[PDB]
Amino acid sequence: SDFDALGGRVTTVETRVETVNNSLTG
Amino acid sequence: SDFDALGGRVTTVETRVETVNNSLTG
Repeated sequence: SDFDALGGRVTTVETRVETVNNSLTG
Repeated sequence: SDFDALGGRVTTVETRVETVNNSLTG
């Protein structure tokens, strides 16, 4: 249905968590 | 269907990632 945008948001958050972790670890 | 709660959880995670990033950056 319309939860394709939900999947996109989930992917964005998945990448954002890793980005935050990597920047803070650096 | 019942994935409204899943959307709410996704929103909570979206806010939580930013909160963690901001606290740790501070």
